Amino acid sequence: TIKEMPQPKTFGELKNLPLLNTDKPVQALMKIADELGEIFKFEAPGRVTRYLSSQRLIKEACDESRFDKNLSQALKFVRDFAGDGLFTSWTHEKNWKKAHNILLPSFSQQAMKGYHAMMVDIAVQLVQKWERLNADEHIEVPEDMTRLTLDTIGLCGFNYRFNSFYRDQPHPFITSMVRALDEAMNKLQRANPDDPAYDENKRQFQEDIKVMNDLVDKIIADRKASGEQSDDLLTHMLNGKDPETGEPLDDENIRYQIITFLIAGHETTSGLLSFALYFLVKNPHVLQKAAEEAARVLVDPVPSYKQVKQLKYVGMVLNEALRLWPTAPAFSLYAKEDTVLGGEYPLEKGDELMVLIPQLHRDKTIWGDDVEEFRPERFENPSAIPQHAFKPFGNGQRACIGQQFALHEATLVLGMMLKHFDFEDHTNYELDIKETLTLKPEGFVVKAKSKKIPLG
Ligand SMILES: CC(C)C1=CC2=CC[C@@H]3[C@](C)(CCC[C@@]3(C)C(=O)N[C@@H](Cc3c[nH]c4ccccc34)C(=O)O)[C@H]2CC1
Repeated sequence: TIKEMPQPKTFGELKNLPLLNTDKPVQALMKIADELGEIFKFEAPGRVTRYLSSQRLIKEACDESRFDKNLSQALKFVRDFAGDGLFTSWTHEKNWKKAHNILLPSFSQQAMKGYHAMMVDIAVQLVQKWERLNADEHIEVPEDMTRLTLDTIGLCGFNYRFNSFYRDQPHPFITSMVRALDEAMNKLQRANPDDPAYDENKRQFQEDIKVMNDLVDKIIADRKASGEQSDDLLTHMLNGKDPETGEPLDDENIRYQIITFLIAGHETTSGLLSFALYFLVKNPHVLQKAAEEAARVLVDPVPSYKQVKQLKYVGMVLNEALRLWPTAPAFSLYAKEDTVLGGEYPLEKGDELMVLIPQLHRDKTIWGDDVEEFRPERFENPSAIPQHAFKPFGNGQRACIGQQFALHEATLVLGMMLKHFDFEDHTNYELDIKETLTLKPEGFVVKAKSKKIPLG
């Protein structure tokens, strides 16, 4: 039967729009999903979307013959500085497929062998920072994980050192990037954006864009000027030719790719490490098991690529953190033709869906009753997981190109953290999830006690 879709509470002419007038929209949408179930309609003046939460329906939304990636309003606002890089381009734009074909070999599991040593450089700085803490100082976890992740993508991506472990104030590029991202997010719940009240925002936006463009174009120019070949994405993009068109990326697009990778390598990836460490300190038996793996595998002063691959349980820890709090929590699709979703909901060509990943990852039909428990063991036998049940990296040809990079970095860093330190949840931290572009455990702090194992 053709079933009428649930809808959350309305506000007259504003429809559902005020429900997202909140600093925690994803968590609000999760509560609505708990009340309304696997799908609900969300209307606002001039737009309708449908939010999906069940594996049953998301497995169909993940059919690329029926649905393609949509640019959400969030992605549209980011496109003002991320342009037609991979993240903010439509599948049908020529620059999408070109960049996809050129960049895929730079992001493969195999290509991680090449980035491994630069990743180690940044992880060693993190370990050394923590070794150098005085007794009863503490660690600001998201803050340090972001220093690591941002620096790792800068170094591996374009041989640039943000030197984040040398600073309290972020590098000028970062300042502008974070403020552009914040601005892009603010625009989502901003009525009358054309109001002259927001004159100053617009001017600040344009300054931040200029900062970002100037530094990246200059890095681009300098590399071409020097002609040096490096272990980095910038080299692969200057050299690469798309097999299909035979064309290279132009300098403007390369800039957008760089800005894109820096956005991703910032709080999106550091979020994974932060949530992983949160769950470990709140689950001491899991921490112990992971620590025993790190001690057994990481037998050398500095981890090898092969050793990181051996950290199976650490990999499961990361997957279980991705299950509960995926740091890129939603993505958008549109129907390529008229179609019926789940045998019950007719859609017209162009109709949009949002996949609410955290809610997908709580589907009791897939995971069982214990959905709120942190149990990395759920990931021991990945073949048993039904199709499209676990989607922290999105879907299909438009899935995260950075997934292997993010997981290698995370596994290496968490491995080393677990080898070098015992951790204390010294404040009995109460989880508070701050929502920006991404999700993070705000104010999460720990004490680390060195196990006194050398890096030399
Ligand atoms: C850039 C990438 C990393 C992101 C992707 C996102 C996708 C869905 C977003 C997001 C989680 C931010 C919170 C709003 C939400 C859930 C959304 O549904 N937004 C819809 C619905 C919506 C909210 N406000 C709007 C204003 C106009 C039009 C649509 C909307 C949208 O963006 O389209 C957001 C985080 C940032």
